[PDB]
Amino acid sequence: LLEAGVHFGHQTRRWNPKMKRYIFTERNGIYIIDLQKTVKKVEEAYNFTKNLAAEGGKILFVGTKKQAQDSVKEEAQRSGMYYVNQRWLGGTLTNFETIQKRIKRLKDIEKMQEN
RNA sequence: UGGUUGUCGUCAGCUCGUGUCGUGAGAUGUUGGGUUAAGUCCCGCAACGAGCGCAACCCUUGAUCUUAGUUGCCAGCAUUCA
Repeated sequence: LLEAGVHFGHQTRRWNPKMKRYIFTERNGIYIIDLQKTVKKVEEAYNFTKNLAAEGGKILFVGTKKQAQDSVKEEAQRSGMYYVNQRWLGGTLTNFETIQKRIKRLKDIEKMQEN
């Protein structure tokens, strides 16, 4: 079922054998995904992500491509969660506390320029 | 041995935290592009920072404003060997 989408999906010769369970093959040389194996997977993603945003860890939305910038930004500012619109800084999660320091610095200085 | 100095060298380096990579020694930052007197600064980056250095503040000289005119100065006021 094509619900709304446009994705046949991507790549030429550089492709991964671990997606043999998901794709088809066009005579173009660019691969077309079996969308019947797409609708059910986004359905389970939909359900489990409803459960996760029902429990209360917020959600990270991270997109670090020129296509991904305005999309992930506007979508997370629509949903209220935590986005990445530019580079993904090395160690936001495993190095979490020194990023909390630098974001508190940003909070101090953006309060400082008006208060 | 303390303390105090030379020298590399006023060279621009030397490190650390947390993270990640590596079996480990180590790596990373600190590399790359431009830039600088400068690891100076920017941009990209598995890194984000920080410290000692670099620079700046400090002293002098270069100029002008205010205060302050004696022992310093003599512009217009006359006398003076001055």
